[PDB]
Amino acid sequence: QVRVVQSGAEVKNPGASVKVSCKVSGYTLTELSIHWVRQAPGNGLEWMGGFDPEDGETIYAQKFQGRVTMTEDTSTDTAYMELSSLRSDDTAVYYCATAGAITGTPRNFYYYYGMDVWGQGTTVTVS
Amino acid sequence: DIVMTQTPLSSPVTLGQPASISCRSSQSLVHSDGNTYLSWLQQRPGQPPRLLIYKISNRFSGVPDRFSGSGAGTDFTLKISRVEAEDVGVYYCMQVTQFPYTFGQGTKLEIKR
Amino acid sequence: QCVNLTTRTQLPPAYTNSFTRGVYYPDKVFRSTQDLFLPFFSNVTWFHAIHVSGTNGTKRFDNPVLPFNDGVYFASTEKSNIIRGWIFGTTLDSKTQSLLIVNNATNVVIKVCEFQFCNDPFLGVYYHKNNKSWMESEFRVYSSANNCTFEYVSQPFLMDLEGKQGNFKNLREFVFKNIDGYFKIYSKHTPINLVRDLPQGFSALEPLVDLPIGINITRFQTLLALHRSYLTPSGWTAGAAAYYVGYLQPRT
Ligand SMILES: *[C@@H]1O[C@H](CO)[C@@H](O[C@@H]2O[C@H](CO)[C@@H](O[C@@H]3O[C@H](CO)[C@@H](O)[C@H](O)[C@@H]3O)[C@H](O)[C@H]2NC(C)=O)[C@H](O)[C@H]1NC(C)=O
Ligand SMILES: *[C@@H]1O[C@H](CO)[C@@H](O[C@@H]2O[C@H](CO)[C@@H](O[C@@H]3O[C@H](CO)[C@@H](O)[C@H](O)[C@@H]3O)[C@H](O)[C@H]2NC(C)=O)[C@H](O)[C@H]1NC(C)=O
Ligand SMILES: *[C@@H]1O[C@H](CO)[C@@H](O[C@@H]2O[C@H](CO)[C@@H](O[C@@H]3O[C@H](CO)[C@@H](O)[C@H](O)[C@@H]3O)[C@H](O)[C@H]2NC(C)=O)[C@H](O)[C@H]1NC(C)=O
Ligand SMILES: *[C@@H]1O[C@H](CO)[C@@H](O[C@@H]2O[C@H](CO)[C@@H](O)[C@H](O)[C@H]2NC(C)=O)[C@H](O)[C@H]1NC(C)=O
Ligand SMILES: *[C@@H]1O[C@H](CO)[C@@H](O)[C@H](O)[C@H]1NC(C)=O
Ligand SMILES: *[C@@H]1O[C@H](CO)[C@@H](O)[C@H](O)[C@H]1NC(C)=O
Repeated sequence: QVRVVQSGAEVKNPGASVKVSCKVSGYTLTELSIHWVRQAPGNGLEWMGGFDPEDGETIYAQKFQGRVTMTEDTSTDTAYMELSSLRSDDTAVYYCATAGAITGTPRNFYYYYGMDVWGQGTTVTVS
Repeated sequence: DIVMTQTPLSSPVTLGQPASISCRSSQSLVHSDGNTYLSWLQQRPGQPPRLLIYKISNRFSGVPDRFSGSGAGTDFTLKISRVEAEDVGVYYCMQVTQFPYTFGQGTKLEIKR
Repeated sequence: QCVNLTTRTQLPPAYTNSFTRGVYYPDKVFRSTQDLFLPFFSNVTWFHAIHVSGTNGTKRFDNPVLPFNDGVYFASTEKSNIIRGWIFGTTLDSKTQSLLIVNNATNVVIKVCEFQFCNDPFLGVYYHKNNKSWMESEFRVYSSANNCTFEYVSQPFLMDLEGKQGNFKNLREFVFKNIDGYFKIYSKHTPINLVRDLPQGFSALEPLVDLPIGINITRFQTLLALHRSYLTPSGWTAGAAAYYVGYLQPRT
């Protein structure tokens, strides 16, 4: 169906942004919406933002307004999210999230699928 | 705003017997479509979570059978007719409609006898 | 980017008689001189491009590369738009010319380049995130085209999926000839509701287009509109595609 791969184990120093990618195999990147979520060590997950399939926009959570930019490029099929101003203490695991629309061409209804298939995740390494 | 909390602090269980858990919120979850949308998650240690349910009255494919939940009301539940050792991990309940899309608080599940 | 959805076991292609069908006009002054035509009461090979059985899954795919032998007669009976266009050519390879009639929603684009086909043509559809409507971009069919020689555009050959009367069936017809280096096509749209069988009565097909492709033709294959079956939780599918294929002869 779909396979999602990501890598964020780049060892670097504090005081800059971080980039995270999500290679999507299977459904083309123009077919499946995306979301994002963060889970710090010893802490639960947290929904940050994702695509609105019925609004054609990506909306962040109030906590993350203006902190991070998330974009995608169907030529490379790598959903990008550059989180700004990270340091060593903030290193943690970050995951992708994907879904699409349910109905066929003469559809009968939209769908808010949320998220159902996840990537392997990756600790955003800063040190 | 919509929260999602589960009544139990931890859920230590024993092999072979059924189990249940509850999840509570601050508002309803029924959608403008009339149909309500609900989901449940399961996570194994060192692994990303898998979606076990994507509506109040369904379960995801690939996951083990007998995985069921209370598909009605606003205090939905996750139930299985059995339990195994490899299922050790944590659980969560998630909503769909409220676009702020907050993440609920999970409950530890353990094998005890 | 290609898929093998056309796998199946050998299927006996049925047959049926053709009652005075496919007769068309050779001149330009009379409507309502030896040339290729379909003899009365001939045999027409009936196909099932997409078929179901048992669990009633659309597993029985097929779109075999029929032989383009002294022209072709073509026809369909349905109330949909699954069948889009056709591929004509000698060897359907990336070494010799070939023809493509890629009908789409608002136009028919006849193209002749050095296409590099896959083992099967698709022309499917899917959904585009940024806008809110389905898209039919289908580079799947031909992968690439090194050197081209001709192009064209016009109003679509096929009528719309009119669906004006649900108690009726649309019987579209066609006739293809490559006589003397000129590609000739006729057509006729006919209302019918009685039976699936090709009906009695004359049709008197009429000309549509003539283009100087200047190509040799021996193999022709048909195209379908397989829509991405976005899994409710394989790959592509459609519903009940069928058609007829007779053959012409120099008889007269
Ligand atoms: C299109 O081709 C099919 C397949 O050949 C034709 O099937 C017809 O099959 C019938 C029997 O099912 C054949 O009848 C034969 O009659 C002889 C007596 O002459 C008898 O000894 C045989 O046992 C058999 O019953 C018939 O040959 C055959 N029809 C034709 C025309 O060949 C189908 O009819 C063909 N349709 C057309 C429009 O040609
Ligand atoms: C059906 O086939 C026609 C083929 O003619 C497709 O339309 C053609 O392709 C594009 C449509 O955008 C046009 O080329 C250029 O597009 C850019 C935008 O990407 C535009 O800025 C240029 O001015 C130029 O138009 C081309 O003109 C257009 N031609 C025609 C005759 O429509 C069409 O997209 C296909 N699909 C459908 C649903 O019609
Ligand atoms: C389709 O396009 C491909 C593009 O690579 C064509 O490849 C062709 O390869 C032949 C090999 O002889 C080329 O002929 C040679 O051209 C070079 C200059 O480009 C010349 O120095 C050699 O002496 C020889 O004449 C050919 O030019 C090259 N591209 C072209 C223009 O065709 C392939 O042949 C093309 N097939 C066609 C035209 O359908
Ligand atoms: C059109 O193309 C076909 C290719 O299928 C040509 O057929 C070949 O013809 C040559 C001689 O003309 C034979 O030696 C080959 O064995 C044939 N092979 C095949 C696969 O057909 C055909 O000759 C070309 N021209 C015409 C008028 O049909
Ligand atoms: C199946 O698809 C692959 C894709 O490359 C192709 O190589 C192969 O010929 C197709 N058919 C079979 C029977 O594998
Ligand atoms: C989306 O629709 C608008 C409508 O004006 C059109 O201008 C634009 O080209 C379309 N974009 C895509 C990617 O389909």
